[PDB]
Formats: sequence, C-alpha cells, structure tokens
Amino acid sequence: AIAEQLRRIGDRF
Amino acid sequence: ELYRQSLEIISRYLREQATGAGATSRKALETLRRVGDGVQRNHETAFQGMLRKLDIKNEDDVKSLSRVMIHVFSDGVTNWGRIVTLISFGAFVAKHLKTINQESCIEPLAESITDVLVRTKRDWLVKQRGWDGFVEFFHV
Repeated sequence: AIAEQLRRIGDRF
Repeated sequence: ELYRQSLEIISRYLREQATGAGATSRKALETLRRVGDGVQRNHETAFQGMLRKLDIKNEDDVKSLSRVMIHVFSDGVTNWGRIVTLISFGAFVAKHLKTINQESCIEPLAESITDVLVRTKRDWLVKQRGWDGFVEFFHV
C-alpha cells in the first residue's frame, strides 16, 4: 500500500 | 557524470530541507523546491503514515527507502513524477531524522536514493536527457 500510494502520486503528474 | 550530479542535487535538497536553509543543477534544485515542497504539503498526511510504518529512526533503517523504491518501480513503470515523488518523500524522511538528531543519516539517505535511481534506471535517465529532462518536464 505504501508503493501503491507513491505510484499514484507520481503517475498523477 | 550522472551519478555525481544526481547525488549533488538530491543531497543538497535533502540537507536544505532537513536544516531549513552548473546551470542544469541550479534549475533542478529550483524545480525540486517548487514541485518537491508541493508534493510534501499536498500529501503530508499520507507521508506521515508512511514514515510511521517504515519506522526510520537510525542509519540501519535508511535502507528501507531503497527497498520502497525498488518496490515502486517493480511494475515496470518509470516517469519523472514517480522520481520526484520518491525524492520528495526522502526529503520528508530527512526532516524527521534531523529532529531525532540523526543527521548522521541524511547523506546516506541521499546516497541510497541516488544508488537505486542511477543503477536501475541509468539508460532511461540518459535517454530522457538526465536532469535537463527533469527541469523541462516540470517547466513553468
């Protein structure tokens, strides 16, 4: 779940 | 070339964040302050929870962030947003480490981040024009 959140934040850009 | 430049940029941002004080590297630093402070404030609650779970409190817990990085990239997706987010979280961690007087760990933290980025993504970085591509990606 930490990975899923960092991925989501980064893929938002 | 790319490792040294990446370490200079990442460690300068981390040290500046923990202690609150060429042209490509300057604008990359300028970018990290704008975007990286933004990510940190936009995601403060989530970052707090993450730091809590990871429980990074001394220099042997520093390797946690490099494990997080490998996990993040394990779906095969690479982009500048993820890289800036990982560096932003690293800055969030270095801020905490200084408060518990673990300044011992700031640079090893920046080294671990740089290690994963350059070793596992070297050619993607080069193809993307390195820190010049970072700046252009987040430009005005």
